[PDB]
Amino acid sequence: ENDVPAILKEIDSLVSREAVSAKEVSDAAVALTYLQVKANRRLWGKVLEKAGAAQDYDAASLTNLLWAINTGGVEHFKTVAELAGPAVSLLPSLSPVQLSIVVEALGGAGVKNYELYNKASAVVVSKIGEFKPAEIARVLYGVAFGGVNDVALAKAAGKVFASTEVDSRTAAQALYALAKLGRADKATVDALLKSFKKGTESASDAAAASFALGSLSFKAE
Amino acid sequence: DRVLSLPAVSKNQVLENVFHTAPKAPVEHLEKMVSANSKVYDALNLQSKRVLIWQVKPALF
Repeated sequence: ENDVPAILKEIDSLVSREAVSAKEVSDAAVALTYLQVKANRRLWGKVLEKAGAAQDYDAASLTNLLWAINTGGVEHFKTVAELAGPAVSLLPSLSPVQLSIVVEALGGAGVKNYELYNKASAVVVSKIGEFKPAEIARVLYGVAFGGVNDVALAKAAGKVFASTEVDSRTAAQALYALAKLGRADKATVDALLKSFKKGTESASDAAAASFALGSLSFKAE
Repeated sequence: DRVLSLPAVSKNQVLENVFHTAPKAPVEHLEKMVSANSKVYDALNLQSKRVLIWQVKPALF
């Protein structure tokens, strides 16, 4: 009764029909990351085929989709970069916890959308207290990897990382974003560097803080 | 001149004024739209052997 390949065929027949909506293609993508379906590429292809076809898109289904694209490690530039059309129209409609997932997924894929990151950084500095420290790092990872050298956000994120100390995975995203911006601010790197001997749980954030320190050439930890 | 009391319009000229146009068959609308909808079946069905769905929307693999 615990059927994982028989539920892949039931997801495959959900996205192979004719009028899949946004919520049915969000939850098909969310179910493919929780099931860890890197081996089936065509089933991930049928989901992103319907993700471009889906026209309505509320705030919750767009961020569930973009979370699943980012977490699952699936990249298709044409599909993800056209999901920045829903995002710039749902951007005042987005939660502060949801705007961090949109800009991290659209930024991490390299979507060159200057209208998105200008409005999504002007929101995150207009309400800087409304964002938790993991959300200000996700936006900072997005605006940095989306090709925007927004140092107004990198200062406002630096004041947050000095006032409250952050999680290990929160800091290593913020180090990776500042490494690509090439900032090497001693005031803020060392405020994020103390988060790494409380115990880190992933190796991906130990390796990314490793990369971000060496690229800014600070020293090992 | 008995021939001048006969009707001057010929039997030929009746049969070409009464049967002026070759009439449209009942079946020529079927077998002309069917052969044209067989191209709508071919290109646009999803069970045809020559669908355009992989030519116009290429599959993400």
